[PDB]
Amino acid sequence: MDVEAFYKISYGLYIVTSESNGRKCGQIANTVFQLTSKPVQIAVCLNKENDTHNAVKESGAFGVSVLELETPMEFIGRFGFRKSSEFEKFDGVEYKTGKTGVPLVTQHAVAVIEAKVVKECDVGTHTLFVGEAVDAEVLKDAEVLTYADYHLMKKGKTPRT
Amino acid sequence: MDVEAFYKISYGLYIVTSESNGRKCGQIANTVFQLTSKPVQIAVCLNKENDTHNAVKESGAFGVSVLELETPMEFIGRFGFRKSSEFEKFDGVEYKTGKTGVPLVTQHAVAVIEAKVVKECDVGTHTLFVGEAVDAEVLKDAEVLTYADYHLMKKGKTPRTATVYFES
Ligand SMILES: Cc1cc2nc3c(=O)[nH]c(=O)nc-3n(C[C@H](O)[C@H](O)[C@H](O)COP(=O)(O)O)c2cc1C
Repeated sequence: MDVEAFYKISYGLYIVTSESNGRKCGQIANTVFQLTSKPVQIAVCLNKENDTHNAVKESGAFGVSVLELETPMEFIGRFGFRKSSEFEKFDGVEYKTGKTGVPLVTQHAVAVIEAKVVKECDVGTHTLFVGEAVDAEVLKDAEVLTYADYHLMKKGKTPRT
Repeated sequence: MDVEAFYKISYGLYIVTSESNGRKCGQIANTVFQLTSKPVQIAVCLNKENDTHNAVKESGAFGVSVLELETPMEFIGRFGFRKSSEFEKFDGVEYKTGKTGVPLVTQHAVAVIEAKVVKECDVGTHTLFVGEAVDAEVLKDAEVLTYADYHLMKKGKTPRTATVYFES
């Protein structure tokens, strides 16, 4: 089995957020997808070790920010390479509070979606959360950042507009 | 709630295959994603009304072909008919059969993955099947076809490659 074959699967890049006990949590995720349209349900697959996973488990709600093509690498690192309980990820970033109570990061977001958890599917090291969308808004006309794009960024390339 | 926000979510384009009662099945899908790495698990979300959904439900296995950027629209069309025979779908298509029994379509595929179902997540109109990967191979050096690409091309527009440029 060649692990490189899995590298061929396509994804977007997002910030997944939640709040529990007054503590805001957010993390980068590429595993975010719509599952159904009746009603609209979105899935996010979060590692059980993550602070954001536990906030979603406790609060039953999550937000999703779809990152723009020009999102800086330091902004992705702010959310994707440290824990929410150990570094104040939201201090210094623009965001608002959704109807569900989750923080919705608007900085560098082409769109934001908030959902309430209607099902949890335990897949071992991660929990796949199924959320029914409660609100969604398009914020910018910008191109979205794909996971493949981010990998070109890792290799040093930079988007040009 | 603006529906356009959901169109900002990114997907690939794939053929999901299975076999039931000695009959090969396959459908185009955009909702295929890796869930975990230890062990490697892949999820595919299929509509309950599709024959492939029922084949996966009965057999407990599925295959995924990751389509290349230049896949002919006619080829994608073969696997998108809610009504067609097993012959109409696979006649003249290059494929092989894995140990799990599913047909792995290699034609126009950058890679193929074979998985055994280890969990089913019922989400109403669809079922999300969680499969443990049992084999996987890269078949071509080609670029992959994304769902957004397919949409632009289908209409007639120019693929993303026309506006997004990466310089060092
Ligand atoms: C490009 C990228 C993609 C990631 N994708 C996922 C993902 O889909 N699911 C996940 O649980 N973690 C993913 N991570 C890891 C989390 O962002 C990371 O572990 C983060 O530190 C968790 O923060 P938290 O503990 O505050 O929730 C990704 C990280 C990066 C940089």
